[PDB]
Amino acid sequence: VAFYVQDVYKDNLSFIQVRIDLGTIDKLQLELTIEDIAVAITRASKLKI
Amino acid sequence: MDQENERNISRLWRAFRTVKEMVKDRGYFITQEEVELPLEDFKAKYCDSMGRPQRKMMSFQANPTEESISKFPDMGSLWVEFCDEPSVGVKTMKTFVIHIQEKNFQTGIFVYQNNITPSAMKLVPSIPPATIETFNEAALVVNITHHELVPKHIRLSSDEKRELLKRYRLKESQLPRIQRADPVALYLGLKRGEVVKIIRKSETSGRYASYRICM
Amino acid sequence: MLSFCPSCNNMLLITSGDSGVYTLACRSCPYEFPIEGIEIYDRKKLPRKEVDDVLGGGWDNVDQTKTQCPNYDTCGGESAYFFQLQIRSADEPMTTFYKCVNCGHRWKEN
Amino acid sequence: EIALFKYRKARLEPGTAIGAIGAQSIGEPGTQMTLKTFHFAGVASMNVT
Amino acid sequence: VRYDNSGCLVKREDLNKAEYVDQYDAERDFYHSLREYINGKATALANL
Amino acid sequence: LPDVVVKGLPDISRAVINIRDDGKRELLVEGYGLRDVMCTDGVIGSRTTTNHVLEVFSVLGIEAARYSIIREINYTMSNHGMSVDPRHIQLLGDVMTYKGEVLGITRFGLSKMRDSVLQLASFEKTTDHLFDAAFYMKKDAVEGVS
Amino acid sequence: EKAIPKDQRATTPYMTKYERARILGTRALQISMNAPVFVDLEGETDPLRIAMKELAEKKIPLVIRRYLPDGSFEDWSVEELIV
Amino acid sequence: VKTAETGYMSRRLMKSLEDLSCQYDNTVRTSANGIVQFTYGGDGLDPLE
Ligand SMILES: [Zn+2]
Ligand SMILES: [Zn+2]
Repeated sequence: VAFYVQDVYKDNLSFIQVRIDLGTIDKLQLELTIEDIAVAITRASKLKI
Repeated sequence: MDQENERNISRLWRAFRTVKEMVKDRGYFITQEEVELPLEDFKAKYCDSMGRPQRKMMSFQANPTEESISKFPDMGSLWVEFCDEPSVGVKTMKTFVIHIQEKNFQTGIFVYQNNITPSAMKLVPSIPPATIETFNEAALVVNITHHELVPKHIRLSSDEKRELLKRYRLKESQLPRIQRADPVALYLGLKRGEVVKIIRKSETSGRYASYRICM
Repeated sequence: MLSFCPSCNNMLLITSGDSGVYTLACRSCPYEFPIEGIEIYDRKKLPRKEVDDVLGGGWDNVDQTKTQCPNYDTCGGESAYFFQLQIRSADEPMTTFYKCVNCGHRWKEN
Repeated sequence: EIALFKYRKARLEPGTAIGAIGAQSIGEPGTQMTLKTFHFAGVASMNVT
Repeated sequence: VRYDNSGCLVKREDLNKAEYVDQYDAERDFYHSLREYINGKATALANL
Repeated sequence: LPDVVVKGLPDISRAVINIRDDGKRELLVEGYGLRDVMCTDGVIGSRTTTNHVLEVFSVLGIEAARYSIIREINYTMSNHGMSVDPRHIQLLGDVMTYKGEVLGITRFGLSKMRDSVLQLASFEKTTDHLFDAAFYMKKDAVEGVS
Repeated sequence: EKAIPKDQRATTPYMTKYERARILGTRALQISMNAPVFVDLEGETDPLRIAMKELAEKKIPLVIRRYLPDGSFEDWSVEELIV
Repeated sequence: VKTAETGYMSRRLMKSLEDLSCQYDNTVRTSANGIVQFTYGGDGLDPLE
């Protein structure tokens, strides 16, 4: 569902950017939204986020 | 959004319907017009204006049927309750069991949401003439007795068990045992020594009856 | 991040030190690269496969309904291509899928 | 008379070691049942064992 | 005869419901099938 | 991160849409989440089954486990056309679902189904079973065949 | 004691194969221990065939105790069983 | 190579099912006098006959 995953360092911050396209969701008719992907990322145990 | 709200509402509605069927199957008095509650009426009555599900307005009491209290010597009223918290603590479980003891109910059903800690599991047996049963919501989305692979179970009273034992001339320990905490046994709420008659349907032989004893 | 050192050809570890700024420090030799101003990034391009269509041509020679499109910043169309499809259980309302005539952006209702 | 006689003599005789007969009747076809490739109703990759 | 689970008789209006099945039921089933087969033969005569 | 699950069930490896001979469509998945599959909306929760027997047990009770055992053994036997009478299969299913749980036919299952010391000693784990019987002082009634 | 009377018998009146085998075995052993025979042998010198001839017209004096699995036996004379 | 596994399975089955018998009250019981089935197969018919 992601075009890419990348890691960006700011001047004093570090984060990971994920680009989710709504085109693949609409073409597959998955009942998935961006905040759903966010809360699904929160439900990962090994990442400990 | 619709995904976070309507699916949760539908799951809660189907869980409510399954709990209603479960309470009716135990012999308690529930009319057919309550168990066939459609989605629209449930959203109108048991749901908030902004679509949020409230569960403190969902708990209800159930009384025995005249036929059930005729066949079964003693049978009281249940108070089935749905907890609002997603992860129940020891405090709310203690509050629930205190409520059940105070209102003088013979049994109680505590439908939790996600998970219950063992520190709250250890406190459900605390009341001598009353019992507490816990059911997960995902364990209540689909009724298991309506499944094809599960044939009809029918509990038997103490006189019924005694008649069966006299007819087959055998002691209680010789019947094929069934564990409690089995899903069908949990559906029927079977105590130790209670005998359930099963009506199996095989293609070769037709309908034939077997028997089982809890624990 | 797969940056390699220009002195000893080793892996660059980004550290904050104690002042709070991230630097491309190298622990094998004295060398780092502060990231002030322009920012650095490493993108891993995930594969893009051709997955199976589900609504490919699901609105051909179909009736058109009169529904307001949610996107009013692009098109003012009021005629939408709709299709009735049973998606949930038999005891629930029949959902439908319908789209704008101009800007696409398909949406469904239950 | 023939049907009733057949049914009445077709009842299982008491004392029969029916468990032994059943165990053998399940076990011995395993000798003759050679390995053969199987698929579940028109799809090739399901490779049921 | 079909006794209930209580050791009493069963009224002859609700015998076929699925809560009073006894050990003899298959035997009863056999007899019904037997009669049904003879019925077919009788039908095969009558239409002729 | 790109290996995280965002929509679906963790144990379902893959799903294939199949057509039956009458033209109706069914869904075959390869996983262990029986309850999650049969509780999702759109799938009939009364006619969903699986070939695995422990999932059938833990979801739908010991009687459904027995039915699953009988159906699976009969299907495997009839696939090769060996023509085994189903009564033996029913007997085997009643044996494995005797003590309330699917105990199976192994050294860890006979030790639970049967309390005879000598038979369990003669089958497997002679020394351990004999010494445990000596320690626990369990009387053995000579009623079996072994 | 625990004997079911001669009218409340609720076991099949047919004589099973195992009962036949045991009856013939016991009768052949008794004949081989020089017991009298109630059938006119025609030169047969094997106890088992003489026992078979005795069974053929129901002359064996043995009876069968069908122990029900609760401690209550059930008498059946060999001459009464159908076979 | 099928013979070893098939014989092991047959031995396990026969050790498990050696004690069953059909008592004179038409109930299949174990050696310890516990009922497995109330009637053999639901109708008490030997597959032999
Ligand atoms: Zn360096
Ligand atoms: Zn538009």
